[PDB]
Amino acid sequence: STSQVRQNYHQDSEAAINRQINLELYASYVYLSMSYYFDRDDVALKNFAKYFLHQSHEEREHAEKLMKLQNQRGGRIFLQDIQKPDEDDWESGLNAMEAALHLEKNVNQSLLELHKLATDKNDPHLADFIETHYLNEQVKAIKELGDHVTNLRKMGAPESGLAEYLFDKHTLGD
Amino acid sequence: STSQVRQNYHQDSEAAINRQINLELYASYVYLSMSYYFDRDDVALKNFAKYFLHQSHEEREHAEKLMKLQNQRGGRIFLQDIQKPDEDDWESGLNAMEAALHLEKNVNQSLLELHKLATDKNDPHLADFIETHYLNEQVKAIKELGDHVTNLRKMGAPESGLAEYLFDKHTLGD
Amino acid sequence: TSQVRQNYHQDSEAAINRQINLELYASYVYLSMSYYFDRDDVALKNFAKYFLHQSHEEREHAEKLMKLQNQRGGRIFLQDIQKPDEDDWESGLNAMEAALHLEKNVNQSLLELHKLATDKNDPHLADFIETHYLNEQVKAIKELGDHVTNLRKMGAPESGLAEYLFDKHTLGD
Amino acid sequence: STSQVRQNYHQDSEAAINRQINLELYASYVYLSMSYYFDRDDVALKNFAKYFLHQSHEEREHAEKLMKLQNQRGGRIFLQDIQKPDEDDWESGLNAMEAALHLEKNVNQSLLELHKLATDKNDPHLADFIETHYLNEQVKAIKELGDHVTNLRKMGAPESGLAEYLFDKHTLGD
Amino acid sequence: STSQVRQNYHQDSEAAINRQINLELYASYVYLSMSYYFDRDDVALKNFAKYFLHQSHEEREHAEKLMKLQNQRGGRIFLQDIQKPDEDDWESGLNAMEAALHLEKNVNQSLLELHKLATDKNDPHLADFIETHYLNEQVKAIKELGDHVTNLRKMGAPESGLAEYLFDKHTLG
Ligand SMILES: [Fe+3]
Ligand SMILES: [Fe+3]
Ligand SMILES: [Fe+3]
Ligand SMILES: [Fe+3]
Ligand SMILES: [Fe+3]
Ligand code: NA
Ligand code: NA
Ligand code: NA
Ligand code: NA
Repeated sequence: STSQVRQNYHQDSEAAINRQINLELYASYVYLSMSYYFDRDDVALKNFAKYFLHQSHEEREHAEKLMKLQNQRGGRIFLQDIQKPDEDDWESGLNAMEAALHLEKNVNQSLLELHKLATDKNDPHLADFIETHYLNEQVKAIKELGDHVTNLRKMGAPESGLAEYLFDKHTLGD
Repeated sequence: STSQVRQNYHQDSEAAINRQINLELYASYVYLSMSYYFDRDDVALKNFAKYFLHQSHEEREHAEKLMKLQNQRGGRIFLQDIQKPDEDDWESGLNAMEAALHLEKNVNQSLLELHKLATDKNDPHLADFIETHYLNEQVKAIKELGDHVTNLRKMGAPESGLAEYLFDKHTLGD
Repeated sequence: TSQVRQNYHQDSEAAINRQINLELYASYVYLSMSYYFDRDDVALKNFAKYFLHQSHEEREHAEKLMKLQNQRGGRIFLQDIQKPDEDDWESGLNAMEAALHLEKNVNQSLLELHKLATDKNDPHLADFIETHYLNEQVKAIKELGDHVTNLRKMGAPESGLAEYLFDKHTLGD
Repeated sequence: STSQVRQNYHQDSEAAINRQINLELYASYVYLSMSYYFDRDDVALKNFAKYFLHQSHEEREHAEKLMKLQNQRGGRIFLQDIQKPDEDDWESGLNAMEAALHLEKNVNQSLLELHKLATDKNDPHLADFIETHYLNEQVKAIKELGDHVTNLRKMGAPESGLAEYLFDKHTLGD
Repeated sequence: STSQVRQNYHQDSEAAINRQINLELYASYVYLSMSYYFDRDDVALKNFAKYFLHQSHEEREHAEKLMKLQNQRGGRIFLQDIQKPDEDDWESGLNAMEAALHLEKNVNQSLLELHKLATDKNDPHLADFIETHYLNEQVKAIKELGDHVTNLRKMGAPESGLAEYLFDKHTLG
């Protein structure tokens, strides 16, 4: 019993996709936790909460789109525990943005290794899938998060509660 | 005389594109044959017929797009005979779907060999051309045909004409 | 034998199958003409579109014959689609003259298909050929004739300016 | 100090991107110069002038998009002098089209070298950026310019002053 | 030689127009470089970048209009190298606005000298061309840029990182 659709689909890549699914679900969990941190009455930054809730839902499509690809190529989904975030309390708008930047770089590095695995096993379809749906999305998220961390720092965060409040209204509100 | 637009276009690639053109026209000929088999009064599954006529028309678009690529890069089109399909009677809805799956996996492997030729000849444009217009189209066609074969087999085909008739109306007649 | 067959001779069935192959050939010839004019060293965009259109219309002519075959209880048997005689079509004028020759040979095979149909007292098959092919062939042969007349009177194929202007004013709407 | 966004971005690619920005700006300068040559009262080909002014704006966009990519990846833009075109007088429509074809083929090989650099430094994002936004746009420009010299030559240019006039209105004026 | 349209167009004016074309292209290059400096992830002032990107596109059009003027009067365009900006790093929003103020005032001084060259050479058409399309455009640019440095300085830039951020949103936004 091997899948009728399987073709040029190496098993290391199949396993790498299964790990990537867990990573994207994890990322979505991190964002879910950040968003409702900023919903706390003693944090109370509504657009920070909306911004991170949006990222969390985005990561959930990233996970589902990878699950879709596995079935398309004949792989078999095997899910694992979605490890809890490293933090329940994110201290500040700035820290959350700095933490988010770190998370997206780790997902990016696992995606770049997935692409190297695909090219090494000469699977051009999986590589093009990775280029089209993830690599440029990661570069845009990292840059945007970089832009955000720069601005919060120059406004005087995190020491300046006035800085985070104004960033919340003028950049994250739209 | 070498073409005034030719650049970084190996002659092996040129021959390969011409080989792919014939394969795509062959594929479309195979589908045209399937389409009108199900138009026979003793088969009479009109949605199977419409399904395969569409795939036949899409394959010709694939062939024409390869001819467009050949001229774009400065190569020269050379057409060959379009051998007839290996069957005149396609057995059943299920069997036709299985043949289509087998035909599409062969076309995918011919495209995957074309991709290895382009990268070995350091032709990033031809590789990107194959990735965006053919590789994922083949992965989606192979998966869909696989879906169709699973459902037909689980419904009791080709044993029970009631299965193929119902599949013809509820899946292909949407 | 088919449950629907009545008055459909076995020669008619075989002739319909041969006509199907001829129409697919015709469609292949036009496909090859079309992308010749797409070459960067020919670059006649409307000559390419005109011949691509005829190739699609020939594609459909064959399918109507395949539908007719199933309709009358005959059985489709396909054959190889032999390659065109040429890979390079030389000129707009020459391609048009080649097309003129091709449509007249298909017309001659349709005229013989009609003579077989009347001889075998198959009035439906005769009407099928008259309604969908005979006048369509007479219209194509005349139009192709008009095109070779004009290209010659404009000075083709010697005058490269002739083929450019014809491509723009006649084939460009 | 290294950028907070930089990841998998070699210093060789960064330097190559800065040169490509200069090349794209150069090309736009060549086209800007061609455009106003045909605005001269003693040449007076309004659609040649409009056509080449369009290409100049296109190339200027090619440069701006490369600058966007540089900042996205954490590189730093370094601009250089924009050398003059090698001509002030472009002689004829045919000659301008021939010069343009040569210019676009030189940009294509410069972009193709960027692609091999990106793959050698295992930068799949940079490889995909070049494939989607530049390689096929260069292949399309080369083919169109080739079409333009074939027709202009076949009509009798540049000897035939009538040829360039008719080409100017029937091809470039549509 | 000499142009069939040329009339009352001195060669100093012709040569001065050629220099002005190069100056406008320079200005457009300077603005292009400022704009993408504020696109850096360690600056990230999205509206500062758009403000300067707009200025670069306008200067480009200013250059194109002068090239059009050159042809209208029968002069001949001769292009020159577009020297690179004097800085790669523009320090701050305030600093970039102060440089732009400086850049626009020197280009204004180049246009004012072109105007006296036109009046001295009794070219009423070229004088009116400059007054109509450039002189008041420069007077408005100088006034706007002065306004921006005043507000940025009065808000406390560049020390106040919060000032440039708020200016980026409420004045340039
Ligand atoms: Fe993600
Ligand atoms: Fe295909
Ligand atoms: Fe016909
Ligand atoms: Fe370009
Ligand atoms: Fe100006
Ligand atoms: Na790729
Ligand atoms: Na009749
Ligand atoms: Na009739
Ligand atoms: Na005409």
